[PDB]
Order: sequence, then structure tokens, then C-alpha cells
Amino acid sequence: SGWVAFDKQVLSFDAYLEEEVLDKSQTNYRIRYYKIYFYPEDDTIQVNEPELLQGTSIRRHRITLPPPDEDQFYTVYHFNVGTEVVFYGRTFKIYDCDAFTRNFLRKIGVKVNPPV
Amino acid sequence: SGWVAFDKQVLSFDAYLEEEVLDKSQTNYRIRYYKIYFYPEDDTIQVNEPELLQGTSIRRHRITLPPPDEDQFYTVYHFNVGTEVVFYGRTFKIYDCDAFTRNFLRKIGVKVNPPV
Repeated sequence: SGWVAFDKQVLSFDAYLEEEVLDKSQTNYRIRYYKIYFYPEDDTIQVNEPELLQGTSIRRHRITLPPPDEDQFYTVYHFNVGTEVVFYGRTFKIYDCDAFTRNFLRKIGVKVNPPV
Repeated sequence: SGWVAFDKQVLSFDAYLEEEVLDKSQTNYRIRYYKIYFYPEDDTIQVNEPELLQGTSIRRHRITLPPPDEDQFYTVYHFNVGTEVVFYGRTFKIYDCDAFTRNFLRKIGVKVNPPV
């Protein structure tokens, strides 16, 4: 034991969400861009907005699937281009991921979806 | 009467929406881009996707506001960058409009919102 191997490097997905503020009957919005990191070593997830400010990040931890599956956690198999994920009630729309991540997904048998 | 004037030219807004397909517990999506036209002469609206295919257009007609205001129709004052509009249950997110439209909005006292 003790061999040096970085075979559990984080997978990264580019996502966005619309912050939709309901002002009476009118809904205004802005688009916010995030990088979603998935750590294969412990199946934890972390989210950060590359750009008192609220909603800029989600700490590294295992995130439960939304209801009615809160007894389970998100796995790497739940992520793909053109797929939506829900963290703390907010819907993140994944639209891309880098080559390293695309290669990893291919290695685990996942077919990455076409551009959104 | 009979004077030639093109003082009621259409206003155009660039919008997008996510076609979100729910497959069991998983939601996949794609982004579709539309041009929304508003006609000041009769307050009608028309939508077209510049790009059997369904959801590519909405014919020119006055569109009712979503519930609970279906007794009223959309007006030019309901459109702005960073504003959402709902046509036939679908949410369109306006993200831009041309100079002609921005100029018209200024002329009617509307402050166009900053980029989304």
C-alpha cells in the first residue's frame, strides 16, 4: 500500500440556472453560471459560481436526490449534458463538461448527450 | 386621410425556453430560441423559431395573460429584457431585443433592464 495514483480526480460539469424572482404577477430573472464538481472517491458534490452575495456556492458533500428519493444520494451516473439536477430545491441545467470528464464518462460506459 | 406612415412597426424580442422532457424521475432538456414579435397596431403577438416538428411557432393574435388574469391580453408594457412571459402554458425568457425595439421602449417611457 502507499502507491501514488490520482485515479479519482474530480469530474466537472458546466451548468446554469435562472434566478427567477416573482414580483407580484411579474417574474424577472437573470442567468447564473456554475461549475459542478463530482468527486469519485467519496461521491461528494461541490458547486461554485466562477464569476453578502447569496447562492454562489454549495460545499463539498454528498447531496440527496430530490423527493421522493431523499433516502439516496446523487451518483456520477446522474450527470450528463442536457440533464437537470436538483440541489436544495434549485434546478441546475447541465450544458457541457470538459474532455477529461467526457473521457471518464466514456470509460464508465456513459454516452454523453449531444449539445443542448 | 390616406397618409403613408409606418409608425406601428413590429417590436422584436429575443427569447429562449427549455424544452424539459420528464423521463420517469430524470429530466432531460434542450434549449430552443425564439423571436417574439409584438404588433403595436392591434396588440397582437407572434412567435417563431429562427432555426412534423412541433413547437416552432405561435400565430399572430392577441395572447391572454396567464391565470388568474386570462380576462386580459398581453400589452407591449409586459415585455422587457430579463422578464418572463407565458404563452399557452410555456415560459419564454426574454434576453435581448434590437436597437429599434429598445428605442421604441424608451419612447414609451420603459426602462430596458440590463443584460441577463
